[PDB]
Order: sequence, then C-alpha cells, then structure tokens
Amino acid sequence: GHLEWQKIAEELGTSRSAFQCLQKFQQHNKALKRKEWTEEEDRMLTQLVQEMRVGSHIPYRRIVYYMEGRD
DNA sequence: CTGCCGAAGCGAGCACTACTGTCACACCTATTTTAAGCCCTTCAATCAAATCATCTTTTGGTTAGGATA
Repeated sequence: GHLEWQKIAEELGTSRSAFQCLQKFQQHNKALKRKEWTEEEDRMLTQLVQEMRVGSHIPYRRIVYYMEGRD
C-alpha cells in the first residue's frame, strides 16, 4: 500500500533502506507528481492567488505548501 | 568716729619626630676572559584565515519525453 517502506526495502532484497526506496518511488510516483488536476486544488489555488496576488505577480510555487503533490 | 565675727559656698578624705658642620668611604667606572642562558627590535620564510572562480544542489519557469482533466 506504499506504506511501511522498511518492509518494502527488505522485500526488495538489494540492501536498500526505507528512505532510499521512498525517495526513488516518490521521484517516480505518478500519484505524487500531479500531472493531473482536482477540483479542491483548483479552488484553493484560486483562493490563495486572489488573496495574495497583486497585479501580475502571484506566489506561483509558495502555494505548494498548502496543496499536496506539487513543487 | 573705727572694728569684730557669723552664713553660705568653694574645696578635701573613706565603703567585710628639624636641620647643619664634617669626612671618608662608600658610591662611581678605565678593561680581560669565558659558559650557558638574556631583554628589546627587524626582516624573512613559512604558515593559515579570508576572499574569488568555478562546479555543482537545488528553487522558479520553459521545453517537447510525458500526462490527466
């Protein structure tokens, strides 16, 4: 279930640890790197942009702290 | 017309280190020779702290490997 990555590393059998396995998976996890879009992400992105943006300047990536699976 | 002697307030003795006239002998330095240790300067050889140049780790945006909504 993408959980207990110590067990995942042990099952891998190449002497990897949980942290390395998780790092590699997250760097190649479609669920994390959101090529997709969701309604709540769009709504909250619009809300934060409208709250903060002045003129043509918006906090393009500082919104990522609030919305998951982004950069 | 001059002169004696009282009343009250004072007082005593007991309770089983600054100068000056001399004076000779100290102070003082003329140099020799070591043997290991001296203080300060003064520059030179070596060092290490800080700064610059460039490779690289990651933080916002564009590209065409890559994808949903």
